[PDB]
Formats: sequence, structure tokens, C-alpha cells
Amino acid sequence: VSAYLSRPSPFDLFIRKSPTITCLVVDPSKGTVQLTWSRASGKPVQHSTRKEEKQRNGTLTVTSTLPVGTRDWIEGETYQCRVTHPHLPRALMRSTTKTSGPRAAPEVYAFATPEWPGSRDKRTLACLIQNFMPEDISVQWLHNEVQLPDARHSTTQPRKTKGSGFFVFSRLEVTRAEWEQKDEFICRAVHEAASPSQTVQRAVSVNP
Amino acid sequence: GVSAYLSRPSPFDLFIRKSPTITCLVVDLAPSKGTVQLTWSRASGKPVQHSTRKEEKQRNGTLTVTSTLPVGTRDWIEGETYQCRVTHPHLPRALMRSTTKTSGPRAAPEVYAFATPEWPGSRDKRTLACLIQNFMPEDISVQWLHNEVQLPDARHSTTQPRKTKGSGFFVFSRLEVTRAEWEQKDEFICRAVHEAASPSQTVQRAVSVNP
Amino acid sequence: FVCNTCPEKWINFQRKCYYFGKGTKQWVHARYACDDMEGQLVSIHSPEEQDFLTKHASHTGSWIGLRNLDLKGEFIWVDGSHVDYSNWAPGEPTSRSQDCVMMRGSGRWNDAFCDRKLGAWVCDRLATCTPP
Amino acid sequence: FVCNTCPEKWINFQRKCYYFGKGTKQWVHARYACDDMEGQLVSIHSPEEQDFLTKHASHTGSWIGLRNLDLKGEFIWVDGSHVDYSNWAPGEPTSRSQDCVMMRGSGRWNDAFCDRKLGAWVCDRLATCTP
Ligand SMILES: *[C@@H]1O[C@H](CO)[C@@H](O[C@@H]2O[C@H](CO)[C@@H](O[C@@H]3O[C@H](CO[C@H]4O[C@H](CO)[C@@H](O)[C@H](O)[C@@H]4O)[C@@H](O)[C@H](O[C@H]4O[C@H](CO)[C@@H](O)[C@H](O)[C@@H]4O)[C@@H]3O)[C@H](O)[C@H]2NC(C)=O)[C@H](O)[C@H]1NC(C)=O
Ligand SMILES: *[C@@H]1O[C@H](CO)[C@@H](O[C@@H]2O[C@H](CO)[C@@H](O[C@@H]3O[C@H](CO[C@H]4O[C@H](CO)[C@@H](O)[C@H](O)[C@@H]4O)[C@@H](O)[C@H](O[C@H]4O[C@H](CO)[C@@H](O)[C@H](O)[C@@H]4O)[C@@H]3O)[C@H](O)[C@H]2NC(C)=O)[C@H](O)[C@H]1NC(C)=O
Repeated sequence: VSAYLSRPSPFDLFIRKSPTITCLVVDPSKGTVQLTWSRASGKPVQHSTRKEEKQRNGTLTVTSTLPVGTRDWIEGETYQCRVTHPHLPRALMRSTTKTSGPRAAPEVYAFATPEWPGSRDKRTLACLIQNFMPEDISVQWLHNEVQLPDARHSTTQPRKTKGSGFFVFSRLEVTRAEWEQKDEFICRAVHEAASPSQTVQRAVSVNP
Repeated sequence: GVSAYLSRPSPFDLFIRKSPTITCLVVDLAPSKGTVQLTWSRASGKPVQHSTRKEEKQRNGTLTVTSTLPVGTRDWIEGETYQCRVTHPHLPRALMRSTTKTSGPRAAPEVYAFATPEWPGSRDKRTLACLIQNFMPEDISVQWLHNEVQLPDARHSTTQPRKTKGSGFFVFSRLEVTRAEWEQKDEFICRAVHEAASPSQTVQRAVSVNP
Repeated sequence: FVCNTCPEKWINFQRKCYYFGKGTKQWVHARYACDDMEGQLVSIHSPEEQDFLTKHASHTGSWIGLRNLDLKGEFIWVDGSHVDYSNWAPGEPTSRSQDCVMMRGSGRWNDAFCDRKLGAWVCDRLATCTPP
Repeated sequence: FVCNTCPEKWINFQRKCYYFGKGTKQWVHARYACDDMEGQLVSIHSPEEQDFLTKHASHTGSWIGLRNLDLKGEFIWVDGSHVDYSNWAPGEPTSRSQDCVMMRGSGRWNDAFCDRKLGAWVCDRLATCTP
């Protein structure tokens, strides 16, 4: 049995102004895998949403999504998670807080792939966001000034650069109907140090 | 605590260098007395070539021991299963790890190289990116070249193979380049070694800083 | 009407009331402690206010009500008011992490990480008025 | 000099001798099993040789000595010789992947995955001559 506690996305923290932290526990006998929520302060916590689903491999996955305060998270409050199970010997504890350290604004660069044989009605858009600290970043894709769904793109895990910064890559496949409607695709990046108003974006075009 | 991982050989070492090697990595989070002991055995029962044991104590206070076993080119490709038994004295169960050739459909990789423009405060240095996509299985070797000679592996960073929206896999490569590098020769080749790549397991694309 | 009446364990100065707490607490945990005592972290807007605080503040170091939303980058007090009077130390406000504000034993202001554990904090609330 | 003498449990045909093994083995494990018996996996170069094999082969399915180094792309026998004679099944050689060759009960050849576990394999070696 393993437990993981996440931090909120900079988009939910800085743009949406409604941050949420999720505690994921990957187990499955008597699945009464209780998830206790507590602050380092001892102050009460807002209502958490429990989501339990049984995977195809035969394992029970239960996620508890707790809502947190924007000012409370940014200011450095520590949120703890106690995981209990009947067959488990000792109670698992996970704690998360704001990554307090140096800051660096991200460098966004968008690219378009040329026509590949057998792939005419579809093209691939790539974007490199680099030299930012801490590792927490929100990568989004836009078309016709409106945001595209999260399932449409794939963003890499934050890896360290040769210097001090971090790097993330984003891949988005685009249909012929999309570029013919409007030949502009925006790559938005939401980051703690990004200026002005946590937004750094770059536009890209399929054959300009 | 303890964990064991058994790797497959890189397509560059398997197809180009013609000398493949499989590594068994065991991360001991609580080092103690004695030694771990890494046994090597084939599924056939045939003998194994001599393995190189490499034990290093990390800064966090954990002992990392790697056993690199040499394997046969024809033996690996044909589907031989290589097993690794790990037996610590402070362990109840013996950890067993086994690796063999990923037998399934094949797809040739699609290579696309890109160059980043000049960013304020970054003049004497630029970043080169490469997208190698739609290939199966996940095993791929990504290399960077300058002046027809290969660049060191520490100079670049290649992402873990992630599945595409279709059937293939995708990998990204990042390489930072100095002013002296593009001024001597304004051409950077991104090589990709893959099982299905044709001809002779090589698919590459050239890139230039301000052409 | 005169504003001078203040609660137990708190000290009076001008139209405000001040509490000087002792104990290991982060900037955020000091802010919650201020609210629990029906007040908020100290806000300085005059050199007279600062002079009073230096006489009662901890020689080791104390937490104040100066911070930034990260979205702004500009230092704005807990009550909401902007900075009119500045008593920063030589070099401060620093841009090392490009943070929260703490008051030294000398009285000067310096930037410090939010997770830093200090043994002192200052609370402040409006002093209750007395009938004419 | 006549070439017809062959070992115990092996069957004679032309200038070669053949062994028909029974047991669950992968293509690679069948190749090692043939080397252990001082031979190699069967190599077919004439329609006469194929006809003899069909009469003694397993009805379920048997492994043969045809494969590709993957680096090549074309099929090459274990001994090293190229394909001159080909008895492929309808639609074979299949390009489902882009692999190893097995012999059916009918005698036709079909592409199969190397990790597939078959209960039969055929070994082959040169027949010893008599004074
Ligand atoms: C049966 O199949 C299921 C999938 O269907 C497998 O479950 C997966 O298990 C892995 C490993 O336990 C899980 O990976 C972990 O995900 C954590 C969360 O990631 C996202 O969480 C939310 C999304 O809801 C986002 O807000 C967040 O930003 C993330 O994108 C990570 O935090 C974990 O990483 C931790 O460890 C790594 C080192 O390994 C550290 O570098 C990290 O810092 C961190 O501490 C981890 O990656 C995965 O999420 C599970 N999938 C699902 C769908 O739940 C089962 O494992 C599989 N069973 C078997 C036996 O294989
Ligand atoms: C103390 O610090 C050390 C580092 O100094 C940490 O050690 C690292 O631990 C991690 C996790 O155990 C190791 O990561 C694993 O690497 C395997 C191999 O990767 C490469 O191996 C060779 C390189 O020699 C290459 O041939 C090969 O192609 C790889 O590039 C992976 O196979 C592992 O992946 C498996 O597990 C993960 C989950 O952890 C799954 O998501 C995967 O699907 C897969 O099953 C894994 O990534 C890392 O290599 C160790 N570093 C070193 C230098 O040895 C200690 O963990 C740290 N201690 C603590 C307490 O944190």
C-alpha cells in the first residue's frame, strides 16, 4: 500500500483562485482506507471529496481532494494526511506545503512539425517551457482564444536543467479543421514567478 | 527498505555497437553489514558472461549497487529471458527480476529537430529541442551530433517514453549549445536508434541556430 | 471621545493596541495566532509607531504584517493598506528569491522565507474609545 | 562413399539426418536444444526435403530454423544460407509487426512471435559417410 500527497496547480492557485490538494492511496481486502485531514495549525479543514475506483489490473485507487485557501497556501500553511487501513500495520502520514526557495520566470518556446508522409489531415505541435523554479507549473493549449481540453495534450514531468532551472515539454496533435479555421495556437504557462499576472505565452502556426 | 530494477539494452549498444548489456540496479535505503549478492541466470539454464559489480554510497546515506551483465546480440533479439536473484541477509524474501525482448508490433520513429530563438540575457547560449515520436516498442536511443562526431550523454536530457494519442510512443530531447559550437559549424544532428528504423536502425534530422 | 482603553497582556500606544507574543511560530502560524487574539499582525504607517515597537520588540527577531500575494510582487500589509512609510535595512527589500517581512532587534525590516521559525510576533487592533 | 548413417532417435533423409523433439519450448529455447543435440534448427532448400518433414512433423505445430536479425529485414536460415525455396501459407510472410517462422501440420510456413510456446521443434545435421 502506497500514499501520495500533491500540491495545487498554479492555474487553480493564481488564475481560478480555488486551489485543491489531492491525497492518492494505491492499494484490496476490507477497503475501509480512511483518509484523515489536518492542518499544522490545528485549524479546521474544508470538506474533502472521496473518489474510489477499482482499476483493470485488480487494485483499488482512492483519492481525497481537499479544498485549500489561496492566501493560506501561498503564506506557507502545512496540510497533513493520515491514511488508515485494517490490514495495514502502522498509519501512513503525508504532509505538503509551499516550496519556499528561489524564483525564476519560465521561458516559453512553441514549435510546429512539418508534413509527414501518410499524415496530411493531422500535425503535431510541440512546446518547451524552461529555466523556472520551483518545479510546479501549469501548461495549457489555446485555440480561438478559448482553452483546449487537458486530455488533448501531454506534458512531461519537471526535469532539472544543466544550470538551476527546470524544464517541461508539451505535445498537442492538431486536426486539419483546426488550423484551417484559425492558423494560430497559443501555448500558455502559469508559474509562481511569471510576470505580469502569472502568464507567459507563445503563439505557433501550421505553415505560416 | 530495498528495491531492485532490471533494465534492457539500448538500441545503440544492441544494433550499432553490437555489444549489448543489461543492468540490475538495487537501491538499499538502509545499508547494513555484509553484502547484497547479485545472482545471474538464464531461462534456458545456459551459463552467463562475467558481470561487473559497481557499489557506490550516495550523499543521502543509501548504498547503490549495479551489476552490468554482457548479453549476446543474436541471443537477446531471438527472445532469451535473463533473470536476476537479489539476496540481502536483512531480508525475508529473495527479490527476483527478469527481462526479455519486447515481442510485439513495430513502427519506425518520426524525428523533428528544433532551435530556440535568442532570449534576453541568453546570447552566448541557445537550447536545441528534438521530438522523436510514433514508434513501438518503447525502447529507443537518442543521440546528438556536432562536426559528424557524437556529443557526451551528460550534455543532453531525454524524456521517458510516453504513449501517443494513437499507438506509438514519444520522446523529447533537450541540448544546450554554446556560442563557440554554432560559430565553428552551424549544424546539429539528432540521431535516433530504434528496432524498426530503416535503413540500418538510423533516423536523423539536422538543425541550425539562425540559418 | 478618547482611544486609550486596551485588553489584558496588551500594551497601549496612540489609537491602537499592541501584543508581543513569545513562542516558535512561522509567518502564517503567527497570522492565525493574531486572529485568535481578536487582532492582526502589526502595520506600521508612522515613524512614531516604529519607535514604540523597537522599545518592546524581541532582540532576537519578530514577525510583522508585511507580505505579497505573489501575483502582485508588491508589499501590502495584512489589513489591506499600501506602504507609505518604509524602514528597510541596508539592501532590503532583497530580490534573492525575487517572501515575507520580519522586524530585527534594531527595528529595521528584512525579507525572510515564510517557513522560517521565529520566537516572536506582534499583534495589533484598534483601541476602544471612552465616553466624552 | 555413401552418406546414410544417422544417430539414435534421429531419422535419415538424403545427405542430412533429422530429429523431431516434443516439449514446450520458445524459438530461442528450441535453438539451444538443437545445439545441445550436436545439430541446428531445420533448413529447407528443396521441395523433396519439405515433403519428408510433413510426414513426420507434429499436427499441432513445429519450430523451424528461419528468422531475421531485425537489422536485415529479410529472412535468413540459422546456418547462414539465404532463402531459395519458399513454402509460405496464404498471406505469409505477414507484416503485422513489420519475428520467427514456424511450420504447421499442413507443412506451410507462417510468421509467429519468438516468445510463443510450441510443443514441437525440428533439429538437423549432416549425415556421416560410410567407406
Ligand atoms: C494498476 O493501474 C493503476 C493505473 O490505472 C496504477 O496506479 C498508478 O500508480 C502510480 C504509482 O503508484 C501513480 O503515480 C503517482 O501519481 C502521483 C500523482 O500524480 C498526479 O496526481 C494528480 C492527478 O489526479 C495531479 O494533481 C498531479 O499533479 C499529478 O499529475 C504522483 O505524485 C506520484 O509521484 C510520486 O513519486 C515520484 C517517484 O516515483 C516522485 O518523483 C514524485 O515527486 C511523487 O512523490 C506517482 O507518479 C498513478 O497516479 C496511478 N494511477 C492512477 C490512475 O491512479 C497501479 O499502480 C497499477 N498497479 C500495478 C500493480 O502496477
Ligand atoms: C538517494 O539518492 C539516489 C540518487 O543519488 C537515489 O537513487 C535513485 O533511485 C531511483 C528510484 O529507486 C532510481 O530510479 C530508477 O532507475 C531505473 C534505471 O534507470 C536507468 O538505468 C540505466 C542507467 O544506468 C539505464 O540503462 C536505463 O535506461 C535508465 O535510464 C529505472 O528502471 C526505474 O524505473 C522503474 O521504477 C519507476 C518508479 O520508481 C517506475 O515508474 C518505472 O516504470 C520503472 O518500473 C527508476 O526510475 C535511480 O536510478 C537512483 N539513482 C541512482 C544514481 O542510482 C535514492 O533513491 C535516494 N534515496 C532516497 C531515500 O530518496
